[PDB]
Amino acid sequence: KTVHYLKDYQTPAYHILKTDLHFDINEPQTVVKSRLTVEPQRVGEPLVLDGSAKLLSVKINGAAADYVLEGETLTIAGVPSERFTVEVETEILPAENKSLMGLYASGGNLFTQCEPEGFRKITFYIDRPDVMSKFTTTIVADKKRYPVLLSNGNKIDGGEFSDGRHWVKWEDPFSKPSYLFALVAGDLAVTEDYFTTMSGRNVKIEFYTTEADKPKVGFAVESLKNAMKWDETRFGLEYDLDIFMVVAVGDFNMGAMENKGLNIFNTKFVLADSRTATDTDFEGIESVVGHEYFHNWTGNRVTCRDWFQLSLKEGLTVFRDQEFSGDRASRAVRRIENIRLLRQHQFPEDAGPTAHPVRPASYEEMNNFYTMTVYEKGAEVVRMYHTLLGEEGFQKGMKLYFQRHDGQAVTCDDFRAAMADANGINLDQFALWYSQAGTPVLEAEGRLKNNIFELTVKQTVPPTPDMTDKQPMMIPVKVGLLNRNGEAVAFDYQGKRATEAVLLLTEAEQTFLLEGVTEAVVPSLLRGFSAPVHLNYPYSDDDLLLLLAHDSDAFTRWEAAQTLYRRAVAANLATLSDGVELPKHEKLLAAVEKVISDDLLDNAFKALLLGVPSEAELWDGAENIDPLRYHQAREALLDTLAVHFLPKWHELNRQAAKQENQSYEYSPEAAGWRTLRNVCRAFVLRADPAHIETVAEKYGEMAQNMTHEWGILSAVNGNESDTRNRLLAQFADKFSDDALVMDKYFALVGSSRRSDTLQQVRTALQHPKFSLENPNKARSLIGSFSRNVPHFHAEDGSGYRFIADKVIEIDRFNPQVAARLVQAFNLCNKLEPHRKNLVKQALQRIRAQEGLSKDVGEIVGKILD
Ligand SMILES: NCc1cccc(C[C@H](CP(=O)(O)[C@@H](N)CCc2ccccc2)C(=O)O)c1
Ligand SMILES: NCc1cccc(C[C@H](CP(=O)(O)[C@@H](N)CCc2ccccc2)C(=O)O)c1
Ligand SMILES: [Zn+2]
Repeated sequence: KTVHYLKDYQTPAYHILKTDLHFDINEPQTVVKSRLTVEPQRVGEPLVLDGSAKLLSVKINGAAADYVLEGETLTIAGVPSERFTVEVETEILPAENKSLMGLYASGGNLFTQCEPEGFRKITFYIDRPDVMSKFTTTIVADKKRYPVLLSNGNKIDGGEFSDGRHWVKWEDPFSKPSYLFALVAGDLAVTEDYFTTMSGRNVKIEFYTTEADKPKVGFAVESLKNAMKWDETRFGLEYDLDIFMVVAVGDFNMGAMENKGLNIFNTKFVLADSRTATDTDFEGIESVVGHEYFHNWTGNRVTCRDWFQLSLKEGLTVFRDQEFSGDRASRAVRRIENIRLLRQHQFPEDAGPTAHPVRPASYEEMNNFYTMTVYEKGAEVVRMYHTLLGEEGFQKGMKLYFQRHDGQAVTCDDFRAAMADANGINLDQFALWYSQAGTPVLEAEGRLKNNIFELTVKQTVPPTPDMTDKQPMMIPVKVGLLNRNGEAVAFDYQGKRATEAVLLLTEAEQTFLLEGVTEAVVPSLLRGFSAPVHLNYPYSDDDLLLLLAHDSDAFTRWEAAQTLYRRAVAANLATLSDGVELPKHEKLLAAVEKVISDDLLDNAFKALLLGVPSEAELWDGAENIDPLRYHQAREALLDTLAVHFLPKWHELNRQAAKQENQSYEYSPEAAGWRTLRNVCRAFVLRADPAHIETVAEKYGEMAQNMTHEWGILSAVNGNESDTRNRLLAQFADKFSDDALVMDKYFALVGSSRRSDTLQQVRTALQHPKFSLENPNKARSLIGSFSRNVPHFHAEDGSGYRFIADKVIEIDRFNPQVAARLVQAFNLCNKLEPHRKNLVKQALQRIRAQEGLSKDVGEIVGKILD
């Protein structure tokens, strides 16, 4: 089996200077012709082209080449010593392409997806990101069937042919890697707008959607204009073409793609209106539209040397999107949401069998590395430069990065060196953030003696499958101090008297001396989640109530609440285990009452403070896990909270209905009241399931936007009443024509805690609006089921067998989706023996499939072997 290793990187033997492409689209076949201008770098080496499309011909300077094709590689030994041309002709059947990588059909239109290695599914090429070329693309198609013909860059020519056909030619003058190629052909509607760059140049903006979907694109257009302006104001970065196209597609393996000047978006990240999309959905559009635009500099103008460097573009662009969203509105709440995501989804990755560094040292299938570690831990790593350097220093690094590397394909090391060099500091130890996997664990203890608060901190990083030796890392720990009434206490550190400091841990163990401390203190630690680590410090439950009630930092208050909930769940696990009554949780209930009643808290922040960690967070670090015991303990906690405060959940609901004030459109202010209301709805229906019939009676009146419809449906989704099934059927009927709302229906089907979810899911497979071949549908139904703790982890193994069967089926046509799904089994080694045995059986059955993809094989191997 082939493994690719970062240590084996070598510059290409050949460059491609110019890439001329011609697409002749017919029914059913598209013929692609290329003309490649090739420049030897290591003269005399064989020319090796990657490719998997049907090959019709290959020429070297106009003459039939003497070549061999074996597997997905075409090799020509007989090549000239000077510049030469290669012409390839391939044939593609796009409607047969259910992988959604390469050239494929969707909705009767044609789209491409090339990142990372899809271009080689279109033609034979040197399909690696360090080969940058200047592309010109000609497209010829039936004008009635495909009136819209797009590719990267500037449209330089076009015309009509007398048999009903037409053509266009696009020139993209910026040399680029093949992964950023795109082509679209279709009958699509356009929404036009524009932005004027700070140098005074207009940029024509065009969003292409189905005709029916066009009324839902306006928020995405506004978001793009906001993102363009922000990259100018915050980073000094301007767009570089007079045209920026975005195309929505409903069959897409990921959220969006930054193809130069012609971004391609999953509909879920471009279409919204308040009737059909939730506030969270609007927030997502804003994030993703921003993300793809930000890639124009961080990814496109400066690209990746090789795919091991993916985080160079993705960590940095995620950081950029996070900062954009934060600057738009609600920064602290949005930062907590990001940290919560990281801990819920990336920490388990780093603790599991598929753990990898931010910059992996090897891979078998690169599509298995578009992960939370590369993206979200990647962004934390970027954010640490900002914490260490400040905004001004961070911008000095950015400035040198582009000065050095505009137009090049570079590495994570180059980014680090620009930050270091622009600021005149040594960041050599920081490199370990790219090369060492695993979540660092800090053990800290503190002591006020004399007038010094002495904080001792030790760090360790566990072995991961790829590496045992982990050396000490460069870890910024942001700190303050609270007195007995929870106000800030100043202290002295490196000459400055302040109420906050960043303590830079670089050794395995260090002591920090915060001097001049005149009162009894409790430290506030890792403020703003200043490094992506586990911190253990001995806090009493009273210390936690103090932090929650009084700390000035959002993260540390939220962390105090999270810790109180974790301790409460642990207490419930102990009683349920001893067969005794549940704990009183008197102190937790006191703290929650204070939160509910505090009217100075931001409402979205209140909502977060009332969220209990997920089962996966709760069983982090455990062995021999019975997931249903954790689910039982967590549900008992939520039930206690629901019942104990029932009258107050209704009261907060009413206050939020009043403060929303009939403002049903999306805005950040209205959205935070709604977020709060939806937390209250959930608790009300937990305590009083019969309230579902009152809900039903007044549904139409409550259903004023999709945030409310989703909030209600989410709250009743686990209810055993027949009404729950009736409300869901009514939802499916009401929104049957909106594929993105049908995704929500299937997600409710798959996520329900009712006892009958598995057979409802099986029925849903055959719903007329379900398609297994559509990634959004498959993720919503099957994906949700795979994350549905009581059902996926059912003792009988029915959940495991069902998910295994669907990995097997999906893998036949879309290995990417299948390899993401099969990660539901990642907990295997840590499960109690009965479930573990069943998980291993499911994974052996997957392995035993003939023709199993490399994608799924790589993952299964990591879990099993
Ligand atoms: N490393 C710099 C570089 C190298 C190679 C190609 C480019 C493309 C760019 C594109 P273009 O010829 O389409 C130019 N006329 C666009 C001007 C413009 C218009 C509107 C908004 C921003 C910029 C140009 O030469 O400015 C840049
Ligand atoms: N942090 C804001 C945010 C939230 C959710 C989704 C995204 C876009 C990113 C897509 P991307 O720009 O990184 C793209 N380079 C991924 C490449 C890819 C690979 C395979 C198939 C389709 C697309 C993704 O799908 O995770 C962004
Ligand atoms: Zn990206």
